[PDB]
Amino acid sequence: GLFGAIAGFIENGWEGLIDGWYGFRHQNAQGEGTAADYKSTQSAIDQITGKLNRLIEKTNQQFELIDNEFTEVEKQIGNVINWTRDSITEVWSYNAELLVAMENQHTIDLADSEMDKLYERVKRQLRENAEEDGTGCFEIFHKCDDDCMASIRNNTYDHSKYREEAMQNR
Amino acid sequence: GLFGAIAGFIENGWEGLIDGWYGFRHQNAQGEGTAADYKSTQSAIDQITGKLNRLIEKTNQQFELIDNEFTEVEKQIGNVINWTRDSITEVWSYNAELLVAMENQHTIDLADSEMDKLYERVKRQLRENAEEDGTGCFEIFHKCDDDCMASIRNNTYDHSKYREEAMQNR
Amino acid sequence: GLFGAIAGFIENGWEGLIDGWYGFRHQNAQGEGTAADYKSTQSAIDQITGKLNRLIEKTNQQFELIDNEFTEVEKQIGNVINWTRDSITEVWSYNAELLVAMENQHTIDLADSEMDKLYERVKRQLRENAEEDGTGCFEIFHKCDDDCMASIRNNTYDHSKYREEAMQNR
Amino acid sequence: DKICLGHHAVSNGTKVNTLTERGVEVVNATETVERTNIPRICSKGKRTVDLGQCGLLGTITGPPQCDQFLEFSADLIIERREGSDVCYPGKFVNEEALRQILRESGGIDKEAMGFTYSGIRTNGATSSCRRSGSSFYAEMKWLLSNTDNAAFPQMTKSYKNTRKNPALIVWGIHHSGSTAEQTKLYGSGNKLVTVGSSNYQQSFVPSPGARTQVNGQSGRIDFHWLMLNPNDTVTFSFNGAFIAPDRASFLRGKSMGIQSGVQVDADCEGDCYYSGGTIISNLPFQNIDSRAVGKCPRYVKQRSLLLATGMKNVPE
Amino acid sequence: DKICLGHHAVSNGTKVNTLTERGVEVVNATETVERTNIPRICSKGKRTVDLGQCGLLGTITGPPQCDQFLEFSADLIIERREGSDVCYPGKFVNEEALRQILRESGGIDKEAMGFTYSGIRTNGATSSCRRSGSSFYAEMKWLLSNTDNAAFPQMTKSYKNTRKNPALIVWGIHHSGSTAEQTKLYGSGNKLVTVGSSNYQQSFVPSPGARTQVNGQSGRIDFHWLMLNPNDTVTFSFNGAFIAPDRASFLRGKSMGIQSGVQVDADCEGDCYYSGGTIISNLPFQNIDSRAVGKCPRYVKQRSLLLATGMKNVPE
Amino acid sequence: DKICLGHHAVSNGTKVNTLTERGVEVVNATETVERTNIPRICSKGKRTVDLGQCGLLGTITGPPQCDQFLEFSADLIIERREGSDVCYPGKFVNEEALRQILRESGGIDKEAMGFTYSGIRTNGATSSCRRSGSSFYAEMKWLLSNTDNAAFPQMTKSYKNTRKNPALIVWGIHHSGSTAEQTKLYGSGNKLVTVGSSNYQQSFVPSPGARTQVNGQSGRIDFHWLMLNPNDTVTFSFNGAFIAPDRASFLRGKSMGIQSGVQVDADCEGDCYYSGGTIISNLPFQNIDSRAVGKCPRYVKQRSLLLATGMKNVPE
Ligand SMILES: CC(=O)N[C@@H]1[C@@H](O)[C@H](O[C@@H]2O[C@H](CO)[C@H](O)[C@H](O[C@]3(C(=O)O)C[C@H](O)[C@@H](NC(C)=O)[C@H]([C@H](O)[C@H](O)CO)O3)[C@H]2O)[C@@H](CO)O[C@H]1O
Ligand SMILES: CC(=O)N[C@@H]1[C@@H](O)[C@H](O[C@@H]2O[C@H](CO)[C@H](O)[C@H](O[C@]3(C(=O)O)C[C@H](O)[C@@H](NC(C)=O)[C@H]([C@H](O)[C@H](O)CO)O3)[C@H]2O)[C@@H](CO)O[C@H]1O
Ligand SMILES: CC(=O)N[C@@H]1[C@@H](O)[C@H](O[C@@H]2O[C@H](CO)[C@H](O)[C@H](O[C@]3(C(=O)O)C[C@H](O)[C@@H](NC(C)=O)[C@H]([C@H](O)[C@H](O)CO)O3)[C@H]2O)[C@@H](CO)O[C@H]1O
Ligand SMILES: *[C@@H]1O[C@H](CO)[C@@H](O)[C@H](O)[C@H]1NC(C)=O
Ligand SMILES: *[C@@H]1O[C@H](CO)[C@@H](O)[C@H](O)[C@H]1NC(C)=O
Ligand SMILES: *[C@@H]1O[C@H](CO)[C@@H](O)[C@H](O)[C@H]1NC(C)=O
Repeated sequence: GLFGAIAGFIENGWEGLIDGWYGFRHQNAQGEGTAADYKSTQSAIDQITGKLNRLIEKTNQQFELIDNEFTEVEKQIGNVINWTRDSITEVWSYNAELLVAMENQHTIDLADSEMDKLYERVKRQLRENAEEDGTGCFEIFHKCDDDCMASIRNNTYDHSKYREEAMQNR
Repeated sequence: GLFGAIAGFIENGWEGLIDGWYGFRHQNAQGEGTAADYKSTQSAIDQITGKLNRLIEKTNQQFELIDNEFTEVEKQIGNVINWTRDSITEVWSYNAELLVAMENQHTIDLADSEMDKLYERVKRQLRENAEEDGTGCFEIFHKCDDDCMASIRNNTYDHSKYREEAMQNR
Repeated sequence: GLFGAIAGFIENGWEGLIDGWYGFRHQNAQGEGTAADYKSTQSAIDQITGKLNRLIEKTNQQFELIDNEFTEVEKQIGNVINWTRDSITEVWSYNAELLVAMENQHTIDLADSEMDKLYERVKRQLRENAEEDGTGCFEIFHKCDDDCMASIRNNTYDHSKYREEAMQNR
Repeated sequence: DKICLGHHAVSNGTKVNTLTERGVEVVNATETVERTNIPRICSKGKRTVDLGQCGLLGTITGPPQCDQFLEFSADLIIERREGSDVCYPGKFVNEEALRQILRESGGIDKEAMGFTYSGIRTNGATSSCRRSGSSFYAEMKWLLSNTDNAAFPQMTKSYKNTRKNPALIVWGIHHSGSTAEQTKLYGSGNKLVTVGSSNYQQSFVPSPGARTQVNGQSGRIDFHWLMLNPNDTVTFSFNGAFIAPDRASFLRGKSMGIQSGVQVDADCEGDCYYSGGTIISNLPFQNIDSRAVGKCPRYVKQRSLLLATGMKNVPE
Repeated sequence: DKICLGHHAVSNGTKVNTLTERGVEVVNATETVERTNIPRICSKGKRTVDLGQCGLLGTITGPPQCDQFLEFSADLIIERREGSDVCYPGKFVNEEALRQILRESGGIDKEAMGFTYSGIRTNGATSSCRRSGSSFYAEMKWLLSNTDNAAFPQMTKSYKNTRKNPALIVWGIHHSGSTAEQTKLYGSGNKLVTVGSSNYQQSFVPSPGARTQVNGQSGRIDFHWLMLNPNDTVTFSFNGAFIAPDRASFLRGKSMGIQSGVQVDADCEGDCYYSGGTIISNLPFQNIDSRAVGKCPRYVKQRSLLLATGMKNVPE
Repeated sequence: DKICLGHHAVSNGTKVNTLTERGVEVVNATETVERTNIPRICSKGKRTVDLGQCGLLGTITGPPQCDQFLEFSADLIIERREGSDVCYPGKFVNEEALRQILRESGGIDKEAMGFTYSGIRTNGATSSCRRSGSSFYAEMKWLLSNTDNAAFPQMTKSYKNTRKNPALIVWGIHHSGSTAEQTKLYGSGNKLVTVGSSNYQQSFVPSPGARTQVNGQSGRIDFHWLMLNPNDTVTFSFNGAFIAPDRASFLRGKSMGIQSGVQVDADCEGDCYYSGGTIISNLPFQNIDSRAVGKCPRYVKQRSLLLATGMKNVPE
């Protein structure tokens, strides 16, 4: 992917994350937990579905027979027909090959960026209270109980409350 | 968009920004101002125009009549012609549909990244003197008069001048 | 490019970097050096080659003659054949034009992001010991001999060793 | 003390392709190219006619195989391999063109042209067209000299289409197996069958001569056709070897013809057809039959093309 | 105390489509599919010929409708619906092929073949071709027996093209409405019109017989053509029912033919034409007429496809 | 004190195009559209037949030019401009269709039809077909009346294909330069050549008349063909003007025909051919010849399209 998240700093993925696509994993006094982020999971899912709806396409264009399977048409007109169809099959075979490879490239990069976005968002919340471990985690320089972790996960964490203390642990 | 700027941290856009595409909005002692950044505005515009010039394309390929509207051609050759044209109309209808959806996807993501770039650039200027509010703004930990704001906007802001003071307001 | 690296903060490229695609340039007590990063260079090369292998494509589709160069076919069937071929030449001329412009756009953006990734990675290593110069360099607030530089380049640099000292040079 | 950001992963991801890489593993992917058949003609919602033994062009001339369908009405016309447009050996001139018209005709409504023949035999028949012994095409009249070798009185017939849609006229030229039987049926001397109208303009001469024994006969019947415009008037000038028509055909509405070798099914709904059944899919592409008809997915060479619906998979 | 980074937005953005989403609102978008007509033929810069009453194939044989254009010169040839290639009823064999050649011919320059006829009538005419009463095609000669029923002396004619471009030769076969008038015009006995050269190789026999009364006549004229090569030599062997030519046609340069029902306009400049006028657009696609000719935008099914020219719109 | 992150650059980058910009400079780019020729037919690996003087259709009838190839075997068939299907002047009816069949035939294996002719001359010849003076087609028999003007006894011939593949039958109709020599060769009275089988059904009449002097002759020979099915049986009824065949042709396997004006080369390997040689490329597109055959790159209008293989170039 183009955003360095998946197969980047986050050295790998979590097979235990069955709740959703993206999630948090924290380690504190009371232990360790793992919970998924619905908002970002849905964001990625909605965009993949958006690809699906548009690619499950029906043309109202009806094509009928110009060939005959039981009584072969005249050789010259049949060769032109066979040549035309072959040249068009080549076009749609190309289009399909390119379309999928392009969308796949976009899908990977898209989910890659949704993760990075989320990582950037948590980073903006903690502000001065934490620092980057370099593996996709934040080392919190105060004490973070399960309710503290939850406040970070559900976007209600206030950083001023722990600012003085966290900065003190320079 | 893929860069988390538009419809991301910057919770929304500014209907008051008629000067250009991107801009600054500051709040200090003398009050509050809003001025657009020409350089980034032009960058995005130049790339959208670049899409326009290439997509307003003229083919020197001339096609003439193989049909007849007033005296219908022979049924078999007419059905092959009608079948060929229909199969090609399907191709260009697909190409056009894909082309636009692809460029639109790129245009959104492009302008999205030009904003983020600018946000990153201001961040590099202030260095240690400010911190991220999480909504696309920087909280300056010194006093920034209108000439100070201007120095940031026109890329001449020196951070050493306010470094000692700004760091002091830890 | 869409990632602000190439033709962005790094004001330009290094014509002296013949070792690889990306690299480091440091300035310390013992002087100044310049060495390339193999891992990132190979990453970009592997992706460009990946584009090459897929675009150097061979179709097993064989097309034979429906025209005649020495004895012109019947006018009507010849005009349909000429019209069909012309309409398909237009399609592949479009496809080729779009394919290249699209891949080129992707190639630029790709290499642009691989640089940025690397810049972000070094940033995660130094943590609190350095700060952004705004031109793609890190100002190290301790003393970094050639072995110290090497430890950063080969990803073995420990930041705790210099943390106390580097933070002291506030 | 620390909180981490992460994404899900599996042990067994599926390989897909990108612009940059081949076989890169993702979490979940879906098929984009259809290969799933349905070994029947899904005809639910459509009024279907299975011609079987009857050849499509035979519904206009009416050999015994097609007595069933002399005035059929269809939304979906199905041709079978065992179909024959003929009882007494012969072809149709511009056959496939006429076949293509009839496939979308919606069916055929016939109307009498009302010809009256004096001084000649009219009831010609053959062992090839069997109903109760020897007979002939149900829509044609085998005009014959009143007796053996008796001269065929030079005749002229006429018919004006008065309906708002044009009229399909079909006649035939009988080529005898010899000059002996030719005169035996139409008298001696040369024969000519000219046909005139507004649009059309041509003529025909029989060609007596020995041929292979197709269906017991040495002779052949050249079936020709034309489209008669509203207010226009066909004209048949002849003096032998002429297989006159009794009825002109009119196209009912709109239909779609296919060629298949699988049974019908009025229980499943369908839209894309081919020789081996019906293709019912939501996928944009198919790899079943390049000559599929109706509203169909685009035919592509590839057997499979996987569209990723998940992220890049990095196992633990 | 704080400085913010932001982007513009509007209250009323326009909806466009992407790979990922349908109807996502952006700031500004532009149309990519053209629907704007121009109800005239924009002919400025081009030398235009409006055939009107004259049929394109008629410029070679020259019925009264086409006396105007027996030697036209054009960059842009316009056919009209009321055009007729004929005064005395008849078709052209391989008509549309010849029509396609003439559309790009640039015009026609005629040249006399110089035939001389002895012992026969030459000045045949008809009430169908009206100039000052009965007349005939201006480029053809209705060779007639010297009197009623008098035998038509078996003749042979010849003509060698000596120019660097090939020569379009056109002749006709007269089919009479009866055997009575056939002999009345060319004498009794069978008739044959064979035509030879290097490339070409065929023959023709008249077909007397009754037909509909098209333009007062029962008879028809089968117009045939061929392309005579440089240094080559046509040869006409005949003894009746032959509509000899007086002049051979030569193609001037290069043109482009269209079929329209709207007036010309030498004030507007154009390049893409169709039956309803001119398509002057910069947009890559059009949704007006699939059969548009010239240098045109690509025809697509969609009525509109909007290309975003602004960013994603997030209102305040 | 400081460490920097950077990317390489050059003084002379190459310009390419993107979605957003024209002529943006990158480090390294590669060509995607092929223009490189090879002025020979790369035939290595394939069994090639260079017809030269011999016309492809001539391998079936066998004029002196084609004695070389009366039973050729090929993977790659090469036609030349100087090729002629004919010695005595004449065309082939449906020539290009038959040409298209023979190009992929793999070659032709002939087999005698075994006709025996009594009471007539059989050894007709002409100064046009030269071997040791006057001769004729090696596969055909110029059936001639036993002497000058002697009546041609109405004959019938027959031939049943018993092989598993269908049989290409070819006959000819001789059109004389006059009615004088026509009777001189086949006696007076009209002539007819009818041909029958299962599939086929038609007839032929000679057309005596004066023509141009092509190859010393005024007369022509109309070559016709048909495809005879397994177990089927051709039947030739005639009484003059008939150019009977001696041998029927059978298609060997599979080949591919091209038309070129450059020498062969059994040293280079090739797959894409055109008139000017061979296109050996890995690139997806070519700009050499739109009518190239075999397995070829896609033809595009553009002379060059550069795919970037390096990053955006920002000099120092
Ligand atoms: C062995 C051989 O080559 N002999 C053929 C021979 O096949 C053919 O004879 C025909 O034989 C069939 C049955 O096999 C019929 O009996 C044909 O008779 C009929 C017919 O049914 O078609 C009788 C019928 O009464 C006739 N109808 C009319 C209106 O005349 C028809 C009709 O005359 C002819 O079929 C028209 O061509 O014939 C019988 O002819 C003969 C045919 O001449 O040719 C031998 O060479
Ligand atoms: C009612 C009916 O079916 N009767 C037709 C009848 O229409 C047709 O007669 C023709 O009538 C028209 C006018 O309606 C002309 O008077 C035809 O006369 C001419 C002609 O102008 O074409 C006279 C002219 O002098 C002739 N020119 C020459 C060179 O001979 C032509 C010419 O002979 C014929 O047109 C060639 O076919 O005829 C008049 O014929 C007759 C035609 O035979 O047929 C009835 O059945
Ligand atoms: C000047 C002019 O217009 N006169 C033509 C004249 O060209 C042509 O005569 C032919 O001349 C050629 C040589 O130039 C031959 O001598 C033709 O003779 C042969 C032939 O070789 O083709 C002789 C041969 O023995 C004949 N073979 C048989 C089986 O009969 C053939 C054959 O009869 C005819 O070629 C078939 O059409 O002719 C010689 O004919 C004459 C032809 O009649 O026509 C003048 O108008
Ligand atoms: C056209 O292609 C089909 C197979 O796709 C083949 O069966 C048929 O014979 C071909 N027709 C001709 C005239 O080559
Ligand atoms: C071809 O299509 C046009 C409409 O696009 C129609 O009017 C015409 O009749 C068609 N021709 C045939 C032979 O079906
Ligand atoms: C078809 O195109 C070729 C050039 O591509 C030209 O030489 C030929 O004459 C054309 N055929 C017809 C019938 O226009």
